[PDB]
Amino acid sequence: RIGKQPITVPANVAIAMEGQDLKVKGPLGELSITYPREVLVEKQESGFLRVRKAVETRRANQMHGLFRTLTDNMVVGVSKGFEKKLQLVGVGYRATVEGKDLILSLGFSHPVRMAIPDELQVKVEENTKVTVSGRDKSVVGQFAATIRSWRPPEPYKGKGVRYVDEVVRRKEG
RNA sequence: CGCUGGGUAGCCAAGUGCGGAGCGGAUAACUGCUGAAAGCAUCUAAGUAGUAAGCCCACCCCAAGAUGAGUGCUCUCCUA
Repeated sequence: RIGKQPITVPANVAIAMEGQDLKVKGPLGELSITYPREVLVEKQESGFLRVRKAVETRRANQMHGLFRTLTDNMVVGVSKGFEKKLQLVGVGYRATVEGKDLILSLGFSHPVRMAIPDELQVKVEENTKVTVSGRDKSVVGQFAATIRSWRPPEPYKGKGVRYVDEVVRRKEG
């Protein structure tokens, strides 16, 4: 299952294990997550962490696999980083950068002046598609959903803000 | 007011001014972000984001008999 899998820690990724807390030190940030009340972690003198249950119960079997893949997202998050590939479908849906902010002409009256945070490096390499880059997957997903929460792709319109190779329902009439 | 014609100050509107503000807080329906119990998944079981004329606060007034009777400033207790 999920919970029995060694944490693949790559090179130049320092593991810091503290009292009820994980402090990872990757080259692209230091993510910090408090341990659950029923999960105690063990290490075998290398780049392989193993979270372990502390009590025979159901909730430790919830946060065992949950906390397992969350620490996987910690180590892979601070080592390589996660990127989302949004795409503005259609004509006039242009997206560009204002230094600290990001502006989205989406067919409204005024283009949306949505502020990117400091932890995410976004890039517009072509005027439609926007690569939201970041360390942690949850912030990339929340801000990518926040940009997505203005114009979802309508089926008859066939034209909105969708991310790459995700199947979208379309209709003929 | 004998019946009429006008009218100051009052009162009144039909007249004249003003109000109904909030990237303030938490939510209901819903859309989600990572995401496990069934190595696939799923808005949730951990955490968390947008958001209702609805709830609360802010808004105007009364208001410590709020007996839980508040707080602050100031005055006065003399003669045998």
